[PDB]
Amino acid sequence: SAKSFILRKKELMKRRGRKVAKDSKFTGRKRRHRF
Amino acid sequence: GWVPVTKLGRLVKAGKITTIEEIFLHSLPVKEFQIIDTLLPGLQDEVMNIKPVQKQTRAGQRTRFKAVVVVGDSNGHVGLGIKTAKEVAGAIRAGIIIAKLSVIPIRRGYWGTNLGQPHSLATKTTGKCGSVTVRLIPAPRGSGIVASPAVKKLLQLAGVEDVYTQSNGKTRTLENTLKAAFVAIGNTYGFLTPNLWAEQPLPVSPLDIYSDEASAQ
Amino acid sequence: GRMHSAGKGISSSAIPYSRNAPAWFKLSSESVIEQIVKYARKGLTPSQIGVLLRDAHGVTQARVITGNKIMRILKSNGLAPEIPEDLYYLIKKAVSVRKHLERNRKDKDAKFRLILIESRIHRLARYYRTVAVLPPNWKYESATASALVN
Amino acid sequence: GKGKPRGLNSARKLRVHRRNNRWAENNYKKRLLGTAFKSSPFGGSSHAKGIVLEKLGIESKQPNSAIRKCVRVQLIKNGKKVTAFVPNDGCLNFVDENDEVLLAGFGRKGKAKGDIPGVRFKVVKVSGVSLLALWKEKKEKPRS
Amino acid sequence: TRSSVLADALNAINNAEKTGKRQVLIRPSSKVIIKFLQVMQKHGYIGEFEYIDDHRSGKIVVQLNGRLNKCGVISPRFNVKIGDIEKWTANLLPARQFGYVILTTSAGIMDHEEARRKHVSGKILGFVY
Amino acid sequence: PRAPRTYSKTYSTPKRPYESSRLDAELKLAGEFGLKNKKEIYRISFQLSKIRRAARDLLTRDEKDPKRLFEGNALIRRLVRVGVLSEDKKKLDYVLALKVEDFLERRLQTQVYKLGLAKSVHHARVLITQR
RNA sequence: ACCCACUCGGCACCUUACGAGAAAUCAAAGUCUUUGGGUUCUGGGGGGAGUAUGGUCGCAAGGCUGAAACUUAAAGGAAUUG
RNA sequence: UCUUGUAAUUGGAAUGAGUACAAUGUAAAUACCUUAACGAGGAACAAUUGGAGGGCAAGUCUGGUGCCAGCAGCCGCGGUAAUUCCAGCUCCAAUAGCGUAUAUUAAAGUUGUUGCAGUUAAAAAGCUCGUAGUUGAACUUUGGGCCCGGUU
Repeated sequence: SAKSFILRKKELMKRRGRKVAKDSKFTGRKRRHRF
Repeated sequence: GWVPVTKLGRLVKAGKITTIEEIFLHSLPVKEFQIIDTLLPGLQDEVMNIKPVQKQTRAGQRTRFKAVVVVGDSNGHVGLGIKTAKEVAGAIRAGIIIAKLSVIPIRRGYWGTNLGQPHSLATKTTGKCGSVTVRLIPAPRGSGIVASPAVKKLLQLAGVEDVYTQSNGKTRTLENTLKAAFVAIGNTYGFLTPNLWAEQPLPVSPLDIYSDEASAQ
Repeated sequence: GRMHSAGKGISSSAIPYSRNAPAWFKLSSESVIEQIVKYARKGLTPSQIGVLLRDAHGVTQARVITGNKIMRILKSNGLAPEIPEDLYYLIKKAVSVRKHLERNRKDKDAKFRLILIESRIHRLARYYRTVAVLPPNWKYESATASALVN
Repeated sequence: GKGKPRGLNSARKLRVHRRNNRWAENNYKKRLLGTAFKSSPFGGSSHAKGIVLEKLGIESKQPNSAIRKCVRVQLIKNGKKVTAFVPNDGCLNFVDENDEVLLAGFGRKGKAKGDIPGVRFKVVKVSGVSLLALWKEKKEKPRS
Repeated sequence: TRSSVLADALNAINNAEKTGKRQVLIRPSSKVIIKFLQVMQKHGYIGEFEYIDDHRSGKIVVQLNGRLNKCGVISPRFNVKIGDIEKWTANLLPARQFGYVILTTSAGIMDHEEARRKHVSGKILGFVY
Repeated sequence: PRAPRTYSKTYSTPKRPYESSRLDAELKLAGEFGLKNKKEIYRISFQLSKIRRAARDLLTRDEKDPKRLFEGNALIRRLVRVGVLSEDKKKLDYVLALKVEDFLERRLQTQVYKLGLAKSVHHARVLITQR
């Protein structure tokens, strides 16, 4: 539920008036692979 | 195409007043925004916050937009503008209007000896708004402003050069810190020093002597 | 406020701004002294001599007319008592309330007031033996206090 | 006011009151009771070494799962048994039984990090070589 | 009780200046209160003060004039070494120029600038600015 | 048991490492002077902070103090002899007003470029390194 | 006995913010980032836990003093809106 | 008409990493300093370590694998509590260094002397007496005049 959590908290800074990077197909993935 | 609508508007329309120190000297109440635009140019603006707030009714959910903006030209004159309106352009516009209505002058000074074009604040000063205390401490030459980027932007728009900025409380709320900084810089203008101990002439409020072309039509 | 209660009352006496000879007195400077000695030989305490002088003979206060305080005058002629006046009255009060307690053993308020009165007696006796008015130890106890008071 | 004694000759009460209150810390009580040298899985050590006792098929969920497994290991110096999250997938074929792995913490100064409940160690090394080099096909695991 | 009469005097002055009164009554009076107010009056922070003399301990009536931000006591009277005097200022003054912290030395009761000029030190007493 | 050889590091990394204004100013300086990394900027900032701390606690000292006079005159003489501080600014509030690129101007690389002979800053660095 | 005026010491009450506070609200919860009148007691995220053990008081019931191992990213309060 | 960039375009310059006559060096050697001769055209003499919703600087990238009683029908689309299941591209930071673990310090006013808090968020002994300890009203030579000489 990482993608759902990031999308849910992703909308709050729009309500609170802060800039948010626009979403695409890189959100809920391991950006940097582990060891 | 602004027309004079009040006594101060008729005062500034003929150009018989040339400084804002007369307004800030005898505690002149400011009524409109056009006086400071027609009297001082170069008032640069920068939006600080735009947020969607809500009001819940019986049937609908009316969403307002709240605009928080700052105003200051380049030197010692800071205004804060808070507004809730219906559209983003209207909220920004009315926030700039109330920002011009809330302009306060600032007395800067020297951290050390009295040489070379004052840079910093004269006194240790504080301000508070809702469990956020913003403190301002004079700093030496070349120290710069060490503060949060919102407070740093506000103080750079102020025209002050070196400020040490300690803060306390839950500082993550942007509005509380901004209002604390605003009341702090108002406090450091309002502070009384021995340099203000010389006997001023105490003028006779020249609105009395200029009332015969500043009255009603 | 008070030392052993919750009160905060301020009722007292206000000595006037004068230290010399009220104009209506014009009587003497040693007749008042011999009245003090006569009253003390009758069997009175310094405060009672003071109240009798101020209510009967027009002596505003003996500190200004005689030049000395009443207990100093009684010390000069050898009329000083064994134990001082306020300690004597505290001891007499303690003896009376202790007799009332031993007659009525279930009175807890009288027990509490005994504890308060003995605490006051101990603090006063410590003050008196600090400046060496009492004998240097004097060891106040409950029973012999009866034989100490009368 | 302000509760505390303030007189000039009153340093002793300040000292003793501060010592008792400092005994109501969390770090001070953990340090002066010697808690890590007697009770911690490590001996107050930064890393440790252990013998792989078991590996369990711990997935995040059921068959549509995330392959994030952990092994159960027994220490060399203490003898206590702990569990450790191995690195990224593909390293499970490297870690067999009885491999003499070297372990570190997980990142919360002595507490579990991540969505794995109750795992605070990671297998830094296996058989005395690495996991980063062994996963990147740079060095290979020595036999026995 | 009145452990410090100077503290009560400074509190009375501070509250009366905050409220906006012209006169403030101070009771009881003392040598150190008179000297503290004399340092204030010499520096011009307060106006003119006059000592009502009843036989007990006196009262003081202070004519204020505004121009006083805060006066305060420091309790207990810490011993102040001379090389640490400036440190004290940095803890209780807005700037380094205006405002004075007041010391009692064996050369008298004086502000910190006079203590630095005379090369003396002593016990901290309070501050005014 | 040989007597120890004292060493000391001559740079200090910034407390907040990811902020855009400082990063772009550092890249501005590195581009205009031709620097290998950020450690030169850190080194200049470190020694300038040392100079500024010395100037500050001399200016806190009372005037006509012999230590203040001696150390202040030595500091001003040294920073004029280096060539960073100008000839007409021999005061202490003026040495508090120094900046990083004022120090970075007086390098041999920048001075060999500005005196002709190099036609670039990177050509100046390459020309210096090659003896 | 009552009425009017003043004063001392009480139990309280209505409004307000020069002030304070997260807010409800407070003549104290004020005189505090402009931080110091004097002095006792207490707290330091939540569970484990008022638990184990020791000491001590009590005829008993129980009282007083009182942990750690482990575990968790919450827990809590004040108001608005339905 | 003077200033920058791009490129399967092109030209000559320069130097040390190294290979080393020699000489310095050294108790004797190794190395540093100096130097006869050789030593650069890119897969040469090729820099790595971390990371990219926000923290925090940097993606409205690409491909493959696995599931769906969801549409289509063998082309495929969409979803996938696959906490991305696996790789690549692009970008950012530091740079001969960079990452991780543990401890400690700062941010920390979460130890508070400076400098915390205790109605309701943790926390005022049920109440009073009371020993040590901590603290404790005001007052005792102030004022005036004389000279001389020190520092700006």
